[PDB]
Order: sequence, then structure tokens, then C-alpha cells
Amino acid sequence: MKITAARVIITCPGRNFVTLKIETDQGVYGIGDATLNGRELSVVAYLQEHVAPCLIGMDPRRIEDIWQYVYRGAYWRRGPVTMRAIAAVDMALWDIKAKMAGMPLYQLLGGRSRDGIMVYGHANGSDIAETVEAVGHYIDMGYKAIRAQTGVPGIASLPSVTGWDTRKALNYVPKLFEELRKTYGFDHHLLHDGHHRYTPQEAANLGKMLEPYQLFWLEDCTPAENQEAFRLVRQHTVTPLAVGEIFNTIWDAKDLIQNQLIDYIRATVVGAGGLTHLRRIADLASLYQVRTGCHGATDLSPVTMGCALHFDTWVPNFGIQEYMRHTEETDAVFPHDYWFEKGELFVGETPGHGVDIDEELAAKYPYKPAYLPVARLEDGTMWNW
Amino acid sequence: MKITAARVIITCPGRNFVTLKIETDQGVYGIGDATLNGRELSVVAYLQEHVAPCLIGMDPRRIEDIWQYVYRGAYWRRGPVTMRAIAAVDMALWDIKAKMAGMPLYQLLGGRSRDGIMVYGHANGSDIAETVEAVGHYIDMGYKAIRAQTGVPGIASLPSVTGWDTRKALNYVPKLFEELRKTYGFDHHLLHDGHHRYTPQEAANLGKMLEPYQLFWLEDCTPAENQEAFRLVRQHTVTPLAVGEIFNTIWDAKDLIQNQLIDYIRATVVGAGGLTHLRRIADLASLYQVRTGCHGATDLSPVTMGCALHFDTWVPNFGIQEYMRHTEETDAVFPHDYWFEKGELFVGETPGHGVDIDEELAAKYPYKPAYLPVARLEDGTMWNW
Ligand SMILES: O=C(O)C(=O)C[C@H](O)[C@H](O)CO
Ligand SMILES: O=C(O)C(=O)C[C@H](O)[C@H](O)CO
Ligand SMILES: [Mg+2]
Ligand SMILES: [Mg+2]
Repeated sequence: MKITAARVIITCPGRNFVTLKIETDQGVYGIGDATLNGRELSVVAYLQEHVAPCLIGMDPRRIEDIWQYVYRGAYWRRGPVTMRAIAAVDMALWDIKAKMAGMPLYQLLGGRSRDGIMVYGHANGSDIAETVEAVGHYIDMGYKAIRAQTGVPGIASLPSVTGWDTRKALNYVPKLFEELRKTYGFDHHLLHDGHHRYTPQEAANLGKMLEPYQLFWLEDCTPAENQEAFRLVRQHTVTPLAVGEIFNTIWDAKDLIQNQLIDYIRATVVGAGGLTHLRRIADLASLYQVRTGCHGATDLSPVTMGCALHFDTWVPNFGIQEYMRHTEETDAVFPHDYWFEKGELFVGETPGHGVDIDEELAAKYPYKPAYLPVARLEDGTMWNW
Repeated sequence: MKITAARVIITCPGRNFVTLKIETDQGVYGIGDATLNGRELSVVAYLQEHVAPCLIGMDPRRIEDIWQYVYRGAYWRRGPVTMRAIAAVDMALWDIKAKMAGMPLYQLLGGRSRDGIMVYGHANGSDIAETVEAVGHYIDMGYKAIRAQTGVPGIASLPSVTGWDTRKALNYVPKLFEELRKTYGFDHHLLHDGHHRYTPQEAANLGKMLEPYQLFWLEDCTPAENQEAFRLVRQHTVTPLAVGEIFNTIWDAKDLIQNQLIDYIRATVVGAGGLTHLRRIADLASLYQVRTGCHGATDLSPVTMGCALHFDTWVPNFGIQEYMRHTEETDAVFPHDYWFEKGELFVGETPGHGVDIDEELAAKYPYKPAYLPVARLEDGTMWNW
């Protein structure tokens, strides 16, 4: 058995998505997500111009070997572009193996550990009043967990520039959660995304102020290239901590996990090298009772969601799954076997990861440049968005 | 003052090279290296399709702000592709600032700390006899330091597959250095590149066996994604340790440095985000008396070498500079103001980093795909090349 082609497909059914399709001389084929929001074409080149030519002729059944080949063979290891390419290959290969086995992917990973996959939605508002309303809406839709984000009073052809001020946020954010618990009580899981805006001391300060509100987690409270950054936070607060959507290898989280500085690892199948590698991250996390909390914004295509759900269905130390709804056009371009119902996602029995791509339809939505925004402090200082 | 264009130029005068040219409305321009061996086009896309459009209209004098903008603004941080792009921008901007100041780059960094730049050459042989002869050649040429690599008995358009066996190497490499010292004595600096082939224990074993031969350094002895990997080596041998050519940010070396696990940091201007970032790496290293030993293979264009030499001329804790001669064609495409003389490199007084690119000549050498080799053990296990 041999790989006869590894093609990259680009489409924009509401937003940009890059997909890798691996074809074999035995009819069966697999697809993987390679989307890197804001830098999509760099991954297209990485795959199309370098990796794909190497895959031709290889035995697609050798998932581990190919993973090691692309990971070690690159010589320059790790990285967002590098790991997105590896992830696309890995997803496509697991898709092929599950199809060949005649089973939905989760069966190959070890079988079902749960029925439904708990998710959380995004309740946003320009102020506390509006955000409180948004959370109520998600509660009415049957969500068990809701992430609440509010604008702070006083604070995509090219990157939009957003402003930020820590003191203003510190004086406002706690009030949001105080009102939420006062309004809806403590039955629902409430989440907050710090989005890399605080220093460790400020994150500890915020976490402490949020303690009486029992949050499910405070996410990405401070930049984590330095894994010691969560030390001060963990030492001063019991508010659960989550991090990792931008991580791409287990090396980005090894210390955060072993030093027990986090409660949830947010790494994803597309961000951290496919099922092959994400499984290793989850296993390490399980040793310290850290649970998975896979990132799941819309810039992760339905192919990733399919793989993520198969993973979530099997993984023992499952925590929660982020869920942002894709547009109808995206759902049409990426036929998938998973659905949402009363606060939970469910993956189907379709062999493979259950997702596919309609190449003919995909071609009707041409690529369109789009950037993530950037953030600057009031004095103009480049900050973390 | 504004950036009017940020163009990517590709040329293959003996091997592939990618250059970024930043033009301004004032007229002055700067160039930077963006070459990523074996994955060159991914950086081309990263710069051409994403970063470049953002630079237009920016004030090229704001080197630090632009570095932070591209680094933080990408959202997905670090990585070989990411940092190569950032380095190309940084090199071009420093080139511009030095031209505007009317001074060679080293003057802007803090002035001259030394006259010549000590380098090491590459003595290679199929066996010990041949390698010993090769080292004698570099000694003849006036090299104060020589890297010695030998083939081990019993051990392009697509990646070549090389073989490897640790036990065979462990039984042979020590003999190479024993013969070198017996033949040439201890006056010259002798280096060895383990090239990621050993586990920490084996590296510690090799390190101890090489101790009687007083090496300048044992390089990349074991894969370092896990910075704790050098612990065992450092605990068991006094042989100097070097690592870092594949690193792209200070985060890849922070622990190796602070835990005093290495003696030389090999990060480069092109690999680790330009002068702006490499400077921070060098400063951290100096606190622990770790010295710079910049990587300098041919896949680093003359633009990188120029910037590297300006850096080497100033940096207080300079250790050594690797030097692999480029082809005559490459030197013609990249006119530079630096030269070699009796084991030392010297940077010139030309304002900027002293290097430029002849676009008309560059266009005569079209890109040609070339991959780095991969390594497999005797049983077929994918290994580190
Ligand atoms: O939903 C979240 O948790 C996010 O932070 C969304 C991210 O900004 C987005 O996926 C970046 O592409
Ligand atoms: O010369 C050295 O130290 C090297 O290891 C060379 C590398 O293999 C080469 O630059 C990779 O592109
Ligand atoms: Mg987030
Ligand atoms: Mg080396």
C-alpha cells in the first residue's frame, strides 16, 4: 500500500481553512486540518512544497513512523507552522486507518469512555449588563458551562489594533462574575479567558478576586513561553487554571503539568501534532490529574472538531470541549458526523474521523486574507492580544 | 519615514537562499536572511503573504516595536518558520538603521570588543586516517580551532536516508581524538558535533571518554527539546558542551543556561529572531559565563554571516564563530564587506551590516528543491540526523 498523492485544498466558506487530503493506491483516502489562523499560506507552502513530495510512495499504515519522519526529519523542530503540517498528515493517516478498520476513530484509540461531550459556549457583552444577558441566553439553550467575556469601560484585511489597560480590567472583571453568581447562582460552570493580558502577579490578584465565584477556570492568564510564569499564580489562588491553545508540542506544557501549575491543558489535535502527539500530552496530564480542555474556536475546521470529538469520546481525563459554531457554508464544505444537543456534542459511528470535504463546493469559496488583531497598551506599547 | 515595500527574493547560487528587502520612502533599504534549509518556501509564504503586507507604512526606525509586533502579533508564537521571518525583518531594519547612522553595524551595538573573529573549520574523513589528515590541512591553513568528524566503519531532490548505530560510534569516535592529540598535540582547539545522535547517558559516556583529549566542545550531544536532557551529561563529564543551532528563541535555552548545563550557545541571527533577540540570549548566557558559538553552515547566507560578524565583533562573551565557505557564485550574488585571514574572520567598515544583494545576478539562479538527510537506526527506527 502506498500514498499516491498528498494534496492541499484551500477554501473560505466564511473564513479560511486549509485541508490536506492523502490518497492511496487502494482507493481509500484521508483528510486532515492544517489551518493556522492569520498565517494560513505558510502552512500551505510547508506542506505543498516540502512535506507532500516526501510522502509519495510511503506506506500510509505507518502512522508513527511518518509522524517521526516529518517531526525529526525537518531538523528544525517544533513550531506553529511545523506542527500544523504534521497534524494534518497525522489526522489524514488516522482517518485512513479507521476507514480501513471499518470503525469510527474513537474505537481505535481505545473505545468510548463517555456518551456525550460537555462543551461551553461564548457569552460576550460590551458591558456587564449585556454579558449577564448573554449568559442567560446560553443557560436557556441548555449549556452546562459558559465562558463569559465583557468589554471594559474606558478601554480583517490588516490586523485591527485593540486597546488594553490592566488596572481598568482588574477593577471591572471581578464585578462581572459577582453579578453572574448573584443572578444565576452556582449551578452552572462559568469560565473566563484572560487572553494573555496579565503578568503573573496580576493574574494571581485577579484569580484571588474571582475565588468566591467558583470559576470552572481562568484561561491563558499570562503568557507562558516561560513555564515558570504560572508559579506565582498557582501559589496565591485556588481558581482553576487553563492554558495551551497556542501550544504545539508536549515540550510547551511538560513543566506546567509536572509542577501542577494548571488544571486543564488546552492543546488541540491541529495545534499540537495530531492524535499521535495529543494522546501523549493527555497521558502526561493524567498523571497529575490535569484534564483536557481542547481549544475549539471557529478557526479550527470541522475536520479538527471531528478528530477532537473522537479523542474526547475516548480520553479518560476528559475535562471539557470548547465549541464555537461554524457557518452553514462551512458545514456544507466539510460533511461531518457529529452534532450538538442540550449542552453536549456527540460524534457518530462513521468509519474514519467521520469528516470529509466537498472539493467541488470548496472551490466556490476562494481564499481571502484575514488577520487576527493585535493589542497595544494606552501608551502604545505592543502587548499580547 | 515609512516602509514602502518588503520584497522576498529567492536565488540558488549553489544552494537555496531567501532574502527580504525592505525599502523606504526616503530611499535607503535594508536586507535580511530568511533561509530555512529544506523548508525555504514556507518562510517565503510567511513573509510574502502575511507579514510583508503588515509592514507597509510602518516606521522602519522602530526596530523593537516591529519585532514585538511580528512576534506577539502572530499569536501563535516561536517556531523555526516564524522566527526566520522575524529575523529577516530585524536584520533588514538594523541594516537600515546603521546605514542611516553612517556606521558599520557593530558600532550601533556597542562598538568593537575585539579585532579578529576566531572561527573553526570542518575536517571530515571517511575514517580516522582520513580525518586526521583533514585536520592537519586546517592546521596548515592557520585555523586555531577545527571540528573533526569521521565516518564510522560498519555504519538532494528528496531526503537521503543515512544509517546510524550508537555502539559502533562509541567504540570509534574516542579513538579519533586520541589519534588527533597523539599526532598534533594539544595546541589546537578540537571540536566534535554529536549531531543529536546520543541519549543523555551515552553522551555522558562519550563525554567522559573524550575528557583526556581536552575538546573545545562536544556539540548537540543529545536532542534538547527537554532542557533537562543535559543534566546527566553535565553531572558526569567536564568536556565542554555546546548546543543551539536549531533553537529559535531564548525560551529554548533559558534552563540550559541558568542551570549551567552548557558552555556555548549556538543560536544564530537568522535562527533566533535577529540581532534584537540574539542579543538577549547572549546577555543571559554571559551571567553564567556561557559564551557565543554561532552556527555558521552554508545554509546561512552571506547576509547572516555579515550580521553575525558585526555581532561577534561587539558581544563581550564571544566564544567562537563557525565558518563554512560559500561558493564563488553565492559571494557574487551577495557582495559583502568581510573577509577571512589565517583562521580569523574580519568585518568591514561599510555602513549597515555590509552586505547587499545583486538582484539581476540572483535572478539567473532559479530555486531548486533540496532536502536535509534523515537518519534511521539499523532496525529501521526513525532517528535524529
Ligand atoms: O475561544 C478562545 O478560547 C480563543 O481565545 C480564540 C482564539 O483567539 C482564536 O482561536 C485564535 O485564532
Ligand atoms: O555545521 C554544523 O554544525 C551543522 O550541524 C550543519 C547543519 O546540519 C545544517 O546547517 C542544517 O541546515
Ligand atoms: Mg483562549
Ligand atoms: Mg551542528
